[PDB]
Amino acid sequence: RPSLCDLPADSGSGTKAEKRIYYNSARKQCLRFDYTGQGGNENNFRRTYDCQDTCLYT
Repeated sequence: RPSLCDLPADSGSGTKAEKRIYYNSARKQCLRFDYTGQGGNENNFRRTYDCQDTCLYT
């Protein structure tokens, strides 16, 4: 798996309230989180499809 898949969920440094998906390595699932729109990390996907393609099905 890419190393970004092991990064923690990170809501970022902004004040927006946006739906994103993160890979939860311990659960082997792409899960929902709230993102503030800036200052996150790479474990941050708009679609479940992209998180699964990148992190689950490697």
